[PDB]
Amino acid sequence: ARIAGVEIPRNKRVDVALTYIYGIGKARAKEALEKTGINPATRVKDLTEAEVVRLREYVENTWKLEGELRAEVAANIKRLMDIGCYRGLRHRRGLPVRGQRTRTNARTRKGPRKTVAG
Amino acid sequence: SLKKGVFVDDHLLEKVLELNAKGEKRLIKTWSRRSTIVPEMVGHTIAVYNGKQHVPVYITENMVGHKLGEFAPTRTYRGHGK
Amino acid sequence: GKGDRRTRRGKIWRGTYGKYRPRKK
Amino acid sequence: KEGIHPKLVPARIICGCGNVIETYSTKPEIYVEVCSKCHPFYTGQQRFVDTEGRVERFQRRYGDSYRKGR
Amino acid sequence: PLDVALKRKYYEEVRPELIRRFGYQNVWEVPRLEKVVINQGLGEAKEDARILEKAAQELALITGQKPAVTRAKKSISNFKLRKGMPIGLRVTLRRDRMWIFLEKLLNVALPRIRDFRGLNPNSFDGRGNYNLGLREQLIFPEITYDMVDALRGMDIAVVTTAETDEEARALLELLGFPFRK
RNA sequence: GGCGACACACGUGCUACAAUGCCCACUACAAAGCGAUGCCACCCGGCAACGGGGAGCUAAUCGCAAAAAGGUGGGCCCAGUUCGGAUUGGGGUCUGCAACCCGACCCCAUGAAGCCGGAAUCGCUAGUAAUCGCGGAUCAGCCAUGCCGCGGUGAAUACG
RNA sequence: UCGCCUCCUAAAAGGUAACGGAGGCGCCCAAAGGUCCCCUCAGGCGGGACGGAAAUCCGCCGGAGAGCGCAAGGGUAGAAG
Ligand SMILES: [Mg+2]
Ligand SMILES: [Mg+2]
Ligand SMILES: [Mg+2]
Ligand SMILES: [Mg+2]
Ligand SMILES: [Mg+2]
Ligand SMILES: [Mg+2]
Ligand SMILES: [Mg+2]
Repeated sequence: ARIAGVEIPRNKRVDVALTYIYGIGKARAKEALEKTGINPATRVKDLTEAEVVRLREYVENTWKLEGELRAEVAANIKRLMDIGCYRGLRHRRGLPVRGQRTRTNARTRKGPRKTVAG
Repeated sequence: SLKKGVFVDDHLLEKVLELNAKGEKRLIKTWSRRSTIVPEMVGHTIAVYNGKQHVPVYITENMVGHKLGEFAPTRTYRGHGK
Repeated sequence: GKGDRRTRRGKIWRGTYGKYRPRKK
Repeated sequence: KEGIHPKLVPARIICGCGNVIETYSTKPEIYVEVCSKCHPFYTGQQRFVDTEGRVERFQRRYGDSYRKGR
Repeated sequence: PLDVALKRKYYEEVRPELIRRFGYQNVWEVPRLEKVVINQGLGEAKEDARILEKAAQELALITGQKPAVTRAKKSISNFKLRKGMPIGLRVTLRRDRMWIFLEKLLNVALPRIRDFRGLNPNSFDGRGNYNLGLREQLIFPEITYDMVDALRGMDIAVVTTAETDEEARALLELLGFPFRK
């Protein structure tokens, strides 16, 4: 069911199916279905349409999620555009933000190795 | 990350506040990021020390929890052969 | 998941406690 | 024209928040989650959040500790 | 003559409003929305027809009218394809069907678009016409999601008897064209 | 301010790629050591880190600690997946005069690479290898996945 | 180099030479043929998801600069396309 921006997860437990949304994770998941009052271990296969409506209405509202909060997150990094701080430059150069070790490692932001040789 | 303290340098503020009544001149230095962005005197320039010299940083809202020296990189890097 | 900060197992390995590992009872 | 195109039946279609008509198309009635002409998201404007600004809150969060005040 | 809510909404609301906004002196000087033509740039079907047919019936479902294949005018070795080769579908629809499509477009499809802050107000022709791009085609109520194979889109041209791109800016604004301010 | 720089190369390691596995709940079974300029039972607030109280203990008396792997129950059903946790946004806490460069945790949301490793290369012959947690030194705090110890379950094979 | 085609030399009819200046041909098409009926290009400026100097789409402007199986000339949309 097209809950937020997504619909994908069929026969696979609503507490888990919920996770498949940028903004839900695991904590907001069971938090949303206990506050909506729905059984977590259900089929996800389009069960009681009412439960699905209530779920959708609560989840999609309340807190920001999916493409909207991706925009906000990207905009929070755009904050350090202008004449920003040190943390912005780390987002500029493509290097790790939290001042860690970059002599080795840091491949998750630098990307795969390039090898200079000399 | 402080919560009940949330401090700024007393000496930075002394110089900053007694030069805040009805206006001033942007000629104001420091020697400590340690402080915090300080609201009021936003339209100001604080020459922060980066270990070598005093870099004129400018305040235009937008900044807060970022004290000073984040606006004063201490290294240079610039490039690695390329 | 000895390095995940959201498990009783990772909380053991890290040492610290929390929500995913309460200080007993 | 004759003997190729799909036909267009009368009107009925279900919205996730209320009602919708017209339909025609091919199907008698279909389901639509994100409703349209109703109200949500740029249809009367429902400001979900506001995206906090630092000039406001962070000057009153860091400034909540008014120990640095004056 | 069918009926169509948008069609009525044009006559008994949008129509007199234009005579007030612009002060046309004749019943024909008023902008009349006519001819909406859907086009799909189908390079994807550079060398495939079973990917083109699937795009045909898909289009036939949302407009209630079979599309016609367009063929390459010349030949561009820079990106394959020769003189022939079915590269692109296109269906023209005016009257009745144009309105039934335009309703489900504005009042179902367009809001079903991810985020979507509103149609571009600079996307106007200069002779009173409008065009708009679309990514996913699943945003149409007749598309069932679990029956697709590829996310192919379409270009949409809405032709109008207006002169300036202001009288059309107005005409569509009244019909329900969200313009992101 | 720097030793924490980063287009890169090597060493020693940690965590993994899952179902003899992962999550949650319940429920057992250690040893060796450390502590009243500290360890802090038990209550109270808090989702939690932690904060408010506050008893006992110069300590085979009180406290750090419930050991964990195990067992029982239940849930996932093999899918980059309830595997994996990197990276990043936000919100907090504690030490400290102060944690931007450069601290450790907590919580919400993201969830990357990896589906088992080329040429090569290491360790171990009995409580041994493997695997599991526990203490201590330094130490305000901590970048400890290290070092020095402690016990838990416990192989395989040696013709020559 | 030797035969055929196209343009120039060629002196406003035709024709006209040089071991003068430039290019082509030794095929191809059962549709690229017959007829009847329809339709009009190249470009330029806007508008348009992927899609860019060019793919298809809409809108104006655009008399022929397109096209006409291959050289070149003539011819040609009131068609030969
Ligand atoms: Mg060093
Ligand atoms: Mg991969
Ligand atoms: Mg696998
Ligand atoms: Mg031996
Ligand atoms: Mg002559
Ligand atoms: Mg003559
Ligand atoms: Mg001659």
